[PDB]
Amino acid sequence: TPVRVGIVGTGYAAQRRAEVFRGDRRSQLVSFWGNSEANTAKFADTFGVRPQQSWQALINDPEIDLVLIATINQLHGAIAEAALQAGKHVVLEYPLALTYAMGKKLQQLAREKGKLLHVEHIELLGGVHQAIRQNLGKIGEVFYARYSTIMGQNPAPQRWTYHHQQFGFPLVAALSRISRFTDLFGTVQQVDAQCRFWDQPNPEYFRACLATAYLQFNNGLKAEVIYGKGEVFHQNERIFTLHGDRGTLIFVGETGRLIQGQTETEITVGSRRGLFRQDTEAVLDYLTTGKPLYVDLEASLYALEVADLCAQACGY
Ligand SMILES: NC(=O)c1ccc[n+]([C@@H]2O[C@H](COP(=O)([O-])OP(=O)(O)OC[C@H]3O[C@@H](n4cnc5c(N)ncnc54)[C@H](OP(=O)(O)O)[C@@H]3O)[C@@H](O)[C@H]2O)c1
Ligand SMILES: C=CC1=C(C)/C(=C/c2[nH]c(/C=C3N=C(/C=C4\NC(=O)C(C)=C4C=C)C(C)=C\3CCC(=O)O)c(CCC(=O)O)c2C)NC1=O
Ligand SMILES: C=CC1=C(C)/C(=C/c2[nH]c(/C=C3N=C(/C=C4\NC(=O)C(C)=C4C=C)C(C)=C\3CCC(=O)O)c(CCC(=O)O)c2C)NC1=O
Repeated sequence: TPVRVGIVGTGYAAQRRAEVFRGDRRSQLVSFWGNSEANTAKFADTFGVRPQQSWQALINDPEIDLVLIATINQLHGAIAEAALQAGKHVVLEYPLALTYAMGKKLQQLAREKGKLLHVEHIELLGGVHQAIRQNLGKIGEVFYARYSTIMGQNPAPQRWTYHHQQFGFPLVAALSRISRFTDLFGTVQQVDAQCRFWDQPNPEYFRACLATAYLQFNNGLKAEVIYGKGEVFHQNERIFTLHGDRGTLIFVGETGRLIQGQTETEITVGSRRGLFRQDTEAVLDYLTTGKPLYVDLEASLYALEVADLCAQACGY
């Protein structure tokens, strides 16, 4: 300490990190690596840091102790691996990797190098998920559950989140959909999935995708995971429904209600706080005082495992 940080990426997540790292006594933002020249210059000017020429040069820099990986999904695996070999602590924005196999390597590698390997999961710090668990008890045995997120976007940009290789399998990239269910109900017994893309004229990109996963949990629960975004969607949704034999929990965006006997009581849901700030501090609290992190790497790797299985169910 101060934990000297190099940041890989200059996007939204990378900026929230820079803000907290800088403003936090225990940490020192040292370097960063980006992509486009404009945003590498914006990031450098905004935060007072100079950019490495390559991410390889960033992770080998002896004057950083921790690599923060907030770049495109496709690069998570190789960069996390190179940084662990180079003896750095590695914090990643999810997904850990684009395949379950690669994530297992990183876990094993980080173990045998004695370095922190943490995957951020801000969906587990949000109002919806905390309210779901504040209230899970009073709806009995959850037998039927669905989480639909539909993000219509017309036109679809030819940015990295619509690129097959850089984004990866959509349910691997949108790991927070499955992660929620595994955090609440544990091991999945059975996996069925379908994915369908609408290509761009340049088919490296897609203008839309619909990914559906049908999960059967060991404890009897049936769960539906619906992820869709792009040009063919005309109605947005962010709906989490949980049917128990004692009641129903429904969360529509950030509003929640408990439903018992065909009647509903409103549920208070927490503010859209700096979830990135919570995570950053959780990392700095763990590295200094040993306070356990709010999510385990094991749980993150398990979410990827279920998601990787969804990618096999789709032939992908
Ligand atoms: N709330 C969140 O945003 C959120 C939450 C959870 C996890 N994550 C994880 O965030 C990582 C960062 O995502 P984001 O949401 O911050 O996206 P973003 O704002 O688009 O930032 C991505 C960074 O992408 C770099 N980049 C883009 N294309 C690249 C390429 N082809 N090769 C190398 N670098 C490239 C961007 O380049 P330019 O300089 O060209 O912009 C910039 O440096 C992903 O794992 C994302 O899923 C994000
Ligand atoms: C408007 C553009 C916008 C972009 C480009 C964006 C990127 C983005 N947001 C994500 C999750 C998330 N993104 C946010 C919040 C934000 N993220 C933001 O970029 C911004 C500006 C906010 C909020 C003002 C949250 C809370 C999650 C967690 C979602 C969850 O709980 O599942 C993810 C991870 C993959 C996924 O779950 O789909 C990405 C790539 N989010 C956006 O809202
Ligand atoms: C042009 C606006 C706008 C867009 C394009 C948008 C889309 C959007 N919201 C996302 C996550 C998210 N973004 C937010 C929240 C916000 N997001 C915000 O832009 C703001 C101000 C909040 C404020 C709370 C949330 C809650 C998610 C949750 C996960 C989801 O809905 O998929 C993602 C995930 C990553 C991806 O696959 O690209 C996208 C595209 N939301 C938008 O509001």
